[PDB]
Amino acid sequence: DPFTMGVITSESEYVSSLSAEKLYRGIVEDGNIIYPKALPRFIEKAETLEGDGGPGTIKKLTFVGDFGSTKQHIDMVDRENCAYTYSVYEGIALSDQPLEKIVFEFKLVPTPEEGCIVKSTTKYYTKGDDIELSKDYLEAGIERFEGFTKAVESFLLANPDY
Amino acid sequence: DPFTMGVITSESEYVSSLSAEKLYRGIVEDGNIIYPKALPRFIEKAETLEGDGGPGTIKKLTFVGDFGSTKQHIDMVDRENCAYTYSVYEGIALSDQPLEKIVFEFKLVPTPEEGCIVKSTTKYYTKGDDIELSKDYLEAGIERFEGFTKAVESFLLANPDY
Ligand SMILES: c1ccc(CNc2ncnc3[nH]cnc23)cc1
Ligand SMILES: c1ccc(CNc2ncnc3[nH]cnc23)cc1
Ligand code: NA
Ligand code: NA
Repeated sequence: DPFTMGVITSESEYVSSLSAEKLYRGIVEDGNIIYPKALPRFIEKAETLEGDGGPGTIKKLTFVGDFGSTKQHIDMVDRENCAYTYSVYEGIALSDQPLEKIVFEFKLVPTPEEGCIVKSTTKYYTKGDDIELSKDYLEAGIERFEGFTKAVESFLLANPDY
Repeated sequence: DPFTMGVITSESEYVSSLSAEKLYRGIVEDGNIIYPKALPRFIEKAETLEGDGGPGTIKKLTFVGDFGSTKQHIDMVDRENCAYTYSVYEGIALSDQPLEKIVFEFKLVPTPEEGCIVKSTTKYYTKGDDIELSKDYLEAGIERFEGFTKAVESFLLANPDY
């Protein structure tokens, strides 16, 4: 009768033209104003429910439309190294596979040629005794996460006055 | 002390290469298999909860990710004229403006040159005594609706074996 758990990691990278510090400040420090400006058709509202922005903080995205809302629980905030981690605990099941949580993580690494390399990771933690997860689902999470980051980067470039 | 209600309509059109009857059959008759194939990163599951497919039927979309699920209540089904209408009643509020319902409507009109003209309409019905709705929200609904139709059309063209 063993105890079983899966951790499934997806990693994706891309090179941003925006500097690491600006991209970091935008998402992590000004998320509450920038998320709805950069994704005005998808994110209706980004707000803080508990805490000051550091580890332990609970933030909340409300989506435009009949897509609900979701809470982010903030795990690591590292300004010096432009690194951010949070967890979502609710509404994360697939129609077949329950999840204990999803963890989202980025590190922005400054490059000379450009702004920075954006390193994004998603980790799905599985509830239960077996595992079934499809390419499309695994890729959807990483693709959405990286998309939020991309939209915030386009916004800040088109609007340096932030 | 009057009774006040707003009906806000958005209409959008585009020309499909796929014939009206194929596009209609795909969404309305085979939605349960085609929605998750055409939008495999967004729609996890499309299923019928009540009824046989005609007016009165309650269908349900489950979204990929922490985006919830939503029910469609089917109002008009017109195979002859390729016309379909349904309503969503739940989770439709904006952060400022409550809605009584959202109605979605398409008519596909066959053209000689191509497949058909896809006419899409969204109607937002407002709960309350005043009205505040922004360009971005109004456009998001119509854009999503028309997007579902576009994804189903690309799929059926790339896969005529359906
Ligand atoms: C699978 C898993 C996740 C997603 C998209 N959710 C998501 N992505 C990124 N950041 C978030 N904060 C709250 N929810 C999210 C899509 C598919
Ligand atoms: C505002 C209103 C609606 C949307 C997207 N919902 C939506 N669009 C189309 N068909 C549906 N069936 C169930 N929900 C929907 C986005 C913004
Ligand atoms: Na909403
Ligand atoms: Na889901």
